[PDB]
Amino acid sequence: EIRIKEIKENKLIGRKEIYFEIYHPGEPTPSRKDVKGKLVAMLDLNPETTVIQYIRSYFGSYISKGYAKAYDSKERMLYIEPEYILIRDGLIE
Amino acid sequence: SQEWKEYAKRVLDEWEPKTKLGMMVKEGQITDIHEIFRRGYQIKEPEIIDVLLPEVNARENQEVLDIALTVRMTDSGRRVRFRVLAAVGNRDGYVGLGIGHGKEVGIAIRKAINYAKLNIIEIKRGCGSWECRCRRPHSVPFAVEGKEGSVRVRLIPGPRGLGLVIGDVGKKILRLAGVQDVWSQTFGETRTTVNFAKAVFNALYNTNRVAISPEMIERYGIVVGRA
Amino acid sequence: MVEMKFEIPVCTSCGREITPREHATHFICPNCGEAVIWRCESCRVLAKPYKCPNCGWEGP
Amino acid sequence: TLLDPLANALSHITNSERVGKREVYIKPASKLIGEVLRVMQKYGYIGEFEFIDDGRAGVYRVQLLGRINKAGAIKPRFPVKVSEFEKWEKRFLPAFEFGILIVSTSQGVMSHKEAIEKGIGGRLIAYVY
Amino acid sequence: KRQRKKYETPPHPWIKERLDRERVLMDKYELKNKKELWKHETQLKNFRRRARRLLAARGKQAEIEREQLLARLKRLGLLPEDAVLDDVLSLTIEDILERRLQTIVYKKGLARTMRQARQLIVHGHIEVNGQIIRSPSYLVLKEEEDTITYARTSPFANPQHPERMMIEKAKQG
Amino acid sequence: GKKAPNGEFAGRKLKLKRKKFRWSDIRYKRRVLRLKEKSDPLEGAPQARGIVLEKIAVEAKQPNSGMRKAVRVQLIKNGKVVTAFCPGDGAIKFIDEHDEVIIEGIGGPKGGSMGDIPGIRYKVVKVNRVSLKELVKGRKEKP
RNA sequence: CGGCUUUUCCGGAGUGUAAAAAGCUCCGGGAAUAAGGGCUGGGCAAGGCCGGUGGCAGCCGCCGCGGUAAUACCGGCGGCCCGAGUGGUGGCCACUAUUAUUGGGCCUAAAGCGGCCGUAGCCGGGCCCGUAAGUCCCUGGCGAAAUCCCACGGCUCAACCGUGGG
Repeated sequence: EIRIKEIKENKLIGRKEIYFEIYHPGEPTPSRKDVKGKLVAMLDLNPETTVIQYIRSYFGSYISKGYAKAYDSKERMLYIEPEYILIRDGLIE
Repeated sequence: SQEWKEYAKRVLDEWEPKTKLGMMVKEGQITDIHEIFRRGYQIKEPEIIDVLLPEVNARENQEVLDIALTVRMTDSGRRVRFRVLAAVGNRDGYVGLGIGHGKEVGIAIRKAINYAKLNIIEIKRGCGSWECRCRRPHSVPFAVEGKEGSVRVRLIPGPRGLGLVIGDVGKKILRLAGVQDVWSQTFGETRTTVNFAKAVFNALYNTNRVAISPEMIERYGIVVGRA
Repeated sequence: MVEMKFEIPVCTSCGREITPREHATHFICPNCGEAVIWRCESCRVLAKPYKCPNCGWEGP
Repeated sequence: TLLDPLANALSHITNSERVGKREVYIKPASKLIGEVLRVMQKYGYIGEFEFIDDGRAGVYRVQLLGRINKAGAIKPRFPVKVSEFEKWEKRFLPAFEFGILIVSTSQGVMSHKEAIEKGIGGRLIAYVY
Repeated sequence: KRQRKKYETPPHPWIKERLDRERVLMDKYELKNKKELWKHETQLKNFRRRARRLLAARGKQAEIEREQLLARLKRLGLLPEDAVLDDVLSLTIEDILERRLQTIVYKKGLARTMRQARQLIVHGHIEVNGQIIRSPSYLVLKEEEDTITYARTSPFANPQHPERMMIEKAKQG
Repeated sequence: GKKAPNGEFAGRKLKLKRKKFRWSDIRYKRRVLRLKEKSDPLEGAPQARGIVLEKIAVEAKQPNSGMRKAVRVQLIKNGKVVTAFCPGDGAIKFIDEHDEVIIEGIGGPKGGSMGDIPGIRYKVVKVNRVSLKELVKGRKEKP
């Protein structure tokens, strides 16, 4: 289960910032791909234009914070976003 | 408490009054202990006080401070003698100090406690610190200075719950005096226990010497003896 | 807890209070014979004069 | 040789009351002595005090109520502001708010308690408790 | 600059009265080290120092700090809601000790012993407002005690953990 | 008479007097001129590495009677030679001729000779880098 | 004797890099599985019996112990203080009012020079008037950051960091 607090649009970059919380009481930490496929469903985003950087689960906490970015075109990430979070997300080999 | 009343009645039965002060404390027109102090009679019979203040006989209300072992000596030997310094007192502002000579430990103990009973005095208490101001007689009402031999002692009021920061001799003497917090400064040789104890005693007695207007009696909750 | 507020006596000659083990004295007035005159040890030793509160009689 | 009337006067008072006399005469009378004598009498330490025109320097007559324990003139005129005043109360008085001190502020010689609300510093002059 | 110790050692390691007054509380409250007791003593002493400093201060900052001090003391559950600056001087160590997490979780009947409660806490089995803390030395506020429950992920959130019935019977007993 | 000067404009003399008489102190004199740090054979070093030259024993001060074992150490650092007390039971046998040794002050009054043995200033800690206390206890072995 | 979870412990999953490692965070297998140091006659007093050496051997910060019973040396047991700490040593502050402004003494304990005069310096009679330099109250500019005190908030908390007041 993932529930959102922050949905903020940066129009100078034309990009959407999503701060969300994952409820994982008693089960191992969810992976990048699972939440990546989870948010895109009810936020209705293009998977390739959407990237996640960090998902921090605190000590002794079942609710973990996470931040994702949602771009519009295939060149915005190649220009602005750094090269790591394409590789970590598999967008670049 | 009731046990103390029982002991008071027992001694009232047994004791027969010798000194002039004996009658009106046996006859019963004196019940306040401070009746003895205010007028300024003399006390010589140990039975006078335990009738009004039987609590002295408690083991927690009597303390043996030191056991000195002095030596006279002659051509045909060194003849020893015991000098025991011990204190007695209720924890509501009436304490006495005593020194007893003897040839055995118990003899000196008994004589010391008996003489300490005669050294009973009345202790003003209050709250004169710059931080407490609680108007409860938990400490000295004002800073005081006592002198005996070389030793000088300054007792300064202190805040509640600080404890007695003073040498163990003054610690015991004040603990039996119903005082809980005080700053202490000691000038001179404090290794000699006897002079230190006597100086603490004299300082406590000197507390009553300071002239006080009623305004500070309210301001510090000054109690003359029992609170 | 009853606070038994006693009246500590005060000397007449000087006005100083009487500490417990002072060798002070208390005696009836020398001329009106009803007023109680206290005399503290310090007042006693040098024998400074005292005055009655009632009749204003002077007496060492 | 004489150097300071005030400290001599305060020592005179204290020493005279240790034995416990009744009427005390101070020889070197000056205006500041009178301004001082106002203050504690306003606190009821002394009885009547008055000035006698001797013809050389005047005398001061005081009746003693047997109230003061120790009354002495702090010599070196320490200038003290307001907010730090407590630092000196620990040096001359036996307890919290016991006794008084005398300060010569811009508005004259006067008790220390009355200066706290008047909000005036000045130089310490004497003390009594 | 070098980070300093937060606790004060006793001035003498071998005073009988202080040693036994320590020992009674150690056995009663069952702390690992005298270091913990000394830390809580220092924690008290900080409040005492602030109180005695502020009581003699005249000024706006003095009053403001005084109100903040009273407010946070009350928030901890140390003082009544109408406490003043005069009663703090009468506080005792045990007032701090009863507010320890281990003590409080035991007084909820959630353990048969001090050490059992400590074991449950340090093994991440007790939750506060849905958050897990592994420090029995923690001091609880007055607005969180009602949230002291068993950790959901723990087997003991399950009402039939074999120790649980014995725990609840001891609560009954 | 009265301790002097007490004047409000007497700072110079009130300071000069105190500075002068602070020289009557001995510890302050010992520090500020650092002559502890000029007379020292150890040059302010709580440890030093030396070579042993010969084993000697000394008679305890009266009424204490016995034989206190020790050695003579020349110091590799600078070259001065000092006595070195050896503690432990039968430890003199463990310390041999021409030994690299580690020596340190003996912690007597003011750093003086400890207790009932006079003169000595230092005791041995490590012999050939091996702590002597264990070798007294026999837990380790000299190389 | 019976039962309970696994601090660490092996695997998986996040972060991690812009390379991981960090093993930081979550799940699973999972064993009761890491504790020493010093002291034990007194100043410290917290803590006693026995074997061994017998003024030798040794211990000892000071006082003391051993010339054959050692409660004080060494070994064992017992006990005591602290705790992943614990001991020795050296330097600094306090203890100390043994540096005395706060606050010391100088007849007999170290300490008034044999005496007097006198410059600088220091300390100086009472009253009035003026000045207002010191002195005091108010106010403008100014003493960086960092550290320090307190409330709140964030990381379990803490430390640490920020917001705010000093």
